[PDB]
Amino acid sequence: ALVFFAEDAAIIGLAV
Amino acid sequence: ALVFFAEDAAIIGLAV
Amino acid sequence: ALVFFAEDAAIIGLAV
Amino acid sequence: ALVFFAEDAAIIGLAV
Amino acid sequence: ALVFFAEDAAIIGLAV
Amino acid sequence: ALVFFAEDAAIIGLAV
Amino acid sequence: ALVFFAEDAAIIGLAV
Amino acid sequence: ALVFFAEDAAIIGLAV
Amino acid sequence: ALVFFAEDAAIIGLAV
Amino acid sequence: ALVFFAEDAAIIGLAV
Amino acid sequence: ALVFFAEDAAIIGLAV
Amino acid sequence: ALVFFAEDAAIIGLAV
Repeated sequence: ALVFFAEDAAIIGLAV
Repeated sequence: ALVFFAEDAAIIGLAV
Repeated sequence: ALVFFAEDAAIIGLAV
Repeated sequence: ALVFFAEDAAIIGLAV
Repeated sequence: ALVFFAEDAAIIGLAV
Repeated sequence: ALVFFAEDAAIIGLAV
Repeated sequence: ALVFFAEDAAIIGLAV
Repeated sequence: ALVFFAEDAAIIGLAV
Repeated sequence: ALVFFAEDAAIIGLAV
Repeated sequence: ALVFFAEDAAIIGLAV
Repeated sequence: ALVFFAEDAAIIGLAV
Repeated sequence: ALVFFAEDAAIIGLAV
């Protein structure tokens, strides 16, 4: 899987 | 904008 | 306290 | 949006 | 000085 | 190129 | 609280 | 799961 | 060894 | 190559 | 020792 | 200047 970040502001890590 | 982290514990990134 | 990350995927920091 | 890095070497963050 | 990030998107570190 | 992480768990950086 | 870094050089995290 | 790093030196992320 | 952070606030890395 | 950061303040990653 | 990253692409931490 | 980390274990950032 790839890992990086996502912003909604809050920013979290995301694993896909 | 500035970016850094916020703690509530959970810690997230924050963009202001 | 220790600080590191937790995955549920979303990944956040955690402080214990 | 997704956040990660870009290399040109200089490396910066990028938000898409 | 404080250190954190700045977004213009490109994201860099900033020292103030 | 883009830079981010890959998980196999071991997690490394990856440059594409 | 906010979290980011402080430089004196040594650089540490700081929680405010 | 928890995420943090492991050193053998090479240092990688580890997910447990 | 494991690597992660410790908070006393100042935050440093720690290797165990 | 080695990777780390460079400060000019703006801070970027650098790959050598 | 110094700590930073090394790229071969895979990127890992390195301690010297 | 270059920025990276130093380990003594405690790990801090260092700016040279």
